[PDB]
Amino acid sequence: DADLRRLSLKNAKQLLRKFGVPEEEIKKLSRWEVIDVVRTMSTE
DNA sequence: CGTAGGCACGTCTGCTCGGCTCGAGTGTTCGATCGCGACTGAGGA
Repeated sequence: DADLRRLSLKNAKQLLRKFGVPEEEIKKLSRWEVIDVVRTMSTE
């Protein structure tokens, strides 16, 4: 979680692109929301 | 010769004691949120 916070908007965006997250969530460009989704995607 | 006064079982009576269940009552542990300070990207001076 702290590691995901360090990940920064640029690399978490690229990770959400890699997992196949839809472009709306990538688009909102909210780092805090993006990390919560990426943590959920990793948990899945 | 007869004829009424003492010995074994059977079943019930009653009290004592020990054990088992069971639920009320009380203390102990552990996840489930609440709040605080802080982390960390973010659009305007």
